[PDB]
This record gives sequence, structure tokens and C-alpha cells, in this order.
Amino acid sequence: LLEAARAGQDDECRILMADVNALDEVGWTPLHLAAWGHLEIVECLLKNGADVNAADIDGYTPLHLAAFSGHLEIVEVLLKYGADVNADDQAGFTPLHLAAIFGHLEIVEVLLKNGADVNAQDKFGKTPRDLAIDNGNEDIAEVLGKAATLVKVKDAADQLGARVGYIELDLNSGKILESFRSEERFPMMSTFKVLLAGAILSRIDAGQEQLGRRIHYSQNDLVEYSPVTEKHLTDGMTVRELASAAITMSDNTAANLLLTTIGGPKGLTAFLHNMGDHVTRLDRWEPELNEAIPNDERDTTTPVAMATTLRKLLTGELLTPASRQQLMDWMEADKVAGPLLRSVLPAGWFIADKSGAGERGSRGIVAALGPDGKPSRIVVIYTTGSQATMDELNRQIAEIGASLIKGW
Amino acid sequence: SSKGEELFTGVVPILVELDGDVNGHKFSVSGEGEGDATYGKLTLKFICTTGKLPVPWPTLVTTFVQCFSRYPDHMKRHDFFKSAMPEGYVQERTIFFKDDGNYKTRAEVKFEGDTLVNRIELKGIDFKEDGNILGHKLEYNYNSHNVYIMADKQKNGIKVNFKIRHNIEDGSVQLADHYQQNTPIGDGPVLLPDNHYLSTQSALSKDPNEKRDHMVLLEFVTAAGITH
Repeated sequence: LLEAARAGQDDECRILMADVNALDEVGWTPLHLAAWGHLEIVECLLKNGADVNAADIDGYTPLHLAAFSGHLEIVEVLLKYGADVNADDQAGFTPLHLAAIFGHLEIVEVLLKNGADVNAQDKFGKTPRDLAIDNGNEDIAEVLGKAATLVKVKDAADQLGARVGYIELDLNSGKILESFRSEERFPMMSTFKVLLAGAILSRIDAGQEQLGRRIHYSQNDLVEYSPVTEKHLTDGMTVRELASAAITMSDNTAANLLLTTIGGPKGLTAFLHNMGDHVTRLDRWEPELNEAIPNDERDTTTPVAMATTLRKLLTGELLTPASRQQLMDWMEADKVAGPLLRSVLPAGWFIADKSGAGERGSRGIVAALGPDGKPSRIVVIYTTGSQATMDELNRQIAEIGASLIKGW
Repeated sequence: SSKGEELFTGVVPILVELDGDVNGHKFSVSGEGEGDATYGKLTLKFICTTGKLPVPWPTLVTTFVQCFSRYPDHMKRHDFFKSAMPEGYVQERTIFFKDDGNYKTRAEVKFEGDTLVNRIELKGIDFKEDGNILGHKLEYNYNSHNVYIMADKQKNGIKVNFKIRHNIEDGSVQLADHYQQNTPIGDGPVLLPDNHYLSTQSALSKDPNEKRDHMVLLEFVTAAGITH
């Protein structure tokens, strides 16, 4: 039966059935021999009860050998018959490690679909992505990075007991690199202020507004969490100062004053609709817009809508070059998002961001970020519904960030 | 499938020359015999020309000509080793002995006239003075192994990986993890294979006429792992 699969004899397999798991000097069963491209023989052996997880003298299962030799259909049937997707050889390599070393992308994807552990470590602590990088397999490294980040997004939602929405977009091309719940609505919270600032900058570009125009306001305009505007009651503030305060300090009165200039939440929604975002909507003012009532469509976006709109503001033709640089510069100077993506951002990286927090466990962030001092991707993360504490929500968002940075 | 393969249709004489230095113990070995790739068969005798070999003979088997492997007809297009002939190939290895030192080897395998010659330099470091190697605790025998071969397109060559298992006199096994690269010496085109394996077996013996320190080797190797 060992010779009947070399040199294959698929009709002999059924005839000889005999020890289905007969061994040779290297611990190969007939299944190990057939794994090198004899699909029909593999199937016969498995049907007849071959030990799908038999390990040879080096620790290789048939799935390991099929991963090395590159036979997609044999990988698939072994898994169908219960092959251990995460079996480790004597070096600690799983089949996913082997597929990553040898450059077999289609096999990487089947293994991931069948529950391969993207974070499995060999005897020297190395994951499949580490080995893909070492062997120059950049497309596999990218796939493995996204998969590890989705593991973390789903872990965050488990820990928080709440839905988590995520998208990572290429800043230059607009390509969606990875996403989760990206078409579901979430409360924007103060992340809407980036869209407000974009609308203000658009009006400046058109000659409908002036950065230096001074706005006076009174005690009655002050709402909670207005750290800059509360200090300028006597002298007022210019449009520039208000936009700075709204973006970088999340100043709520500043945002409300700027909303009035554009016709309120309805005016911001009209600006969004006119640039092609028919999903994002603002309906209420600060602070009521943070209520996060279940099933309430008011004051919501989706991860893909927000990321797409933010990309158009920062890199599109919607704003003049000077204005799109001003938006980025204000977001770069954000002062109140420390515990989120900034808390895990490595030395030399660039980030321009805006965070939000609301009722019912709502938390989120929008960001343009990248290594070497230049942004190259947009990340949007939202969650709502959790009973967890603020520190817990912050840590889960930070850990998603650490994963997408590690896998960059 | 390659012009080089025509050089291996019959019995071919072989010469092996090795210069070694393990933990500062310098030694040399000369070998001679013949190979018959039609059967995947090598027959060789080695002599230590510097006295007693300071490491066990079995530890040098893999260092002492994979062009003599039998490639079945349907796999001839995957035989890198013969395709590089007669100009030959460089074969480089690191061999890590578990819980012990390592060998680093560089060899050239090529025809010199009608003879296939393997000329090797070997450096060994970090061996334990009473480990299995310098303490001569390995049995005089040899196991069967699987040798894994993959193309390295960027180097116009191959990468090879496998683990050798050396029986120890107390019933344990000394592992020797082999990392290998082969690159052609010549400029002509070579065959770069799909991933496959070789199956090996080796028998060690002694020449009853020989008083010098020596090893007689009979080895069979067949390639497999590619279908039609």
C-alpha cells in the first residue's frame, strides 16, 4: 500500500483495503506519499480511515507536505477530512508557516478560512508573517497582517460586549485595505468636527467666510466641555481660532458656533450630500449629538462613508491645496486623543486624528497616519453599546491600532 | 531534458577532497569511487590522510554529489544538479548539531576531465569537548532521510533543507539540521525545479585490508514528489 501511492495505484488502494497507516523508515504513511499531487489516492485513503494527522519522523503531517509541494486541492481535502490546520512540526512550523515560507498564496487563504492561527509562533517565536517577510513574500505578509488585525477587532468586540466597526483605506488610491462592519451606522460623536472644519474651509475657499472674522458670543452659548471658548467670553474668537479649538480640543461651543455659520446640522448634512456622501448625517448640536440611542439614525456615519469623505477632504479636489493642508495640520495638533492610536504610535510616525466619546459606551477615532513622517492610510474605528469603562474602551482601540501598525 | 544529464548515463569516476578545521583540529580526507545515476548509486572509500579523524565519520557523509541521484524520467526537467554540469555548482551548507557546535562548508562539484570531483572546505566551531562529536559517541551507521528541494530563482539555483539523525551509542539520537544552497558555476542555463524531495539511504562499512582511518560508503538516492 506504501508503494501503491508513489507511483500511485488508486484502484489498488481500494483493492488493498491492510494497514491504512503502514509506516516506513521515515514514518511516511500512504497518505504522506500521496500528498505530493495524487488527489484521487489521497481521497481513497481518507475514505478508508487513514490517520489524517499522522506525523513523520520530522513532525510533518500530510497537510505540511501538501503545503510545501503546493497542491491546493489536496490541502482542501485533507482539511475536509479533519486535518489539524495548526499542527506543528519539530521546528514549530504550522502549515501556514510553510505556505508563507514557500510563497503559496492560495494555500495561505484556504488555511486562514479553515481556522489557521495567524499568530502561531515557531520554536524561535516567529509567526507566519515574520517568515513571509524573511522570504520576500510581500503579498502574503500583507494578507497575514490584515488577518491578524481582524482577529484583534473581533477580540475587542468580544471584550467590550459591543459591536466594533473598522476600516483601513489607502490614502492615495482610496483602496479598502481591510474592514469590519464597515456599512453599519455608528454615532460619530465629536469625530463630526473634522467634517465641520472641512465645510468651513470650503466656505473660506469660496469667499463665503474669512479665517479672521471675529465672532462674539455670550454665557448662554456656552455648553459643557468648552475649554477654549469659556476663556474668551469677553473678546470673542475668530473663525480660525474656533476651528482650531473645535478640532484640537474638541471644544463643544466652538463647534456649535461654527455650525451656526453654515446653517446648523442641516447645513453640514447638505455640504456632505453635495460632495457625494449620502450616508453621513448631522441632526443635533453639542452635546445632544452624543446620546447614541439604539436604532437612532441621527448623528451617524458608517466606517466606509466617514473614511471616504475624510479622504476626499484631505487629498481630493474639494478643498484648495492650502485648505486641505490646514485641515491636516489642525488634526495633527489634536490634544485630546492621547490614550487612543497615539498611545501606541512608534517614533517617527505621523498622525492626524480626531476622537469622540459619547453615551452608552460610544467611542471612536478617525485618523490619517503613516511611518516616516507622512500619512499614507486612513483608519476609522467606532464602537457603541458597551458597558465597559472609558479606560477599557481606550485600551481596546489602542490595541487595534497596535495591530494595524505591527502589520503595516 | 538537459545536456548535462547525458554525462551521467553510465558509471562515472568520483574524487572527493576535504580540508577541515573543527575547534582548531585540522584534518584532511581523500575519497574515490564511482557513481551510477541510473540506479541512484554511489560507492566510495574515504581515508583520513592526517591521522585519526577528529570527528566521527558519519558526521561528514552529507558533506562528502547529488548529481548522482536518480531522477525518474517524468522528473528530468527538475534535476538542477545534472543540468549545471560539466561546469558544475557551488554547494554551501551550515549544519547545526543540536546542543553542540556547527559545521560551515563550501564545496565545488564539477567535472575535471571524465571525473566528477567534489572539493570541500569545512570549518567547525563551538563543539563541546565531550559532546557526541568530539567525544566520538556516534554509532558507525546511517539512517534514511528525506531531503527537501526548492528553487531559488534570484540566485539561479536551489535551496535545500533536511535533518540528519545520527544514532548515539547510548540509544539516543544526535540531530544535525542542514541548511543548504547550490548555485551554478557556469553561465549556461540550468533547470530550476518545482518543490520536491529526495529519499536517501546509506550503508557504512570497513575495508579489511585498510589500517588507516577510513570509511566505505554505499548510498542510494531517488528523487520523487512530482507527478505527471
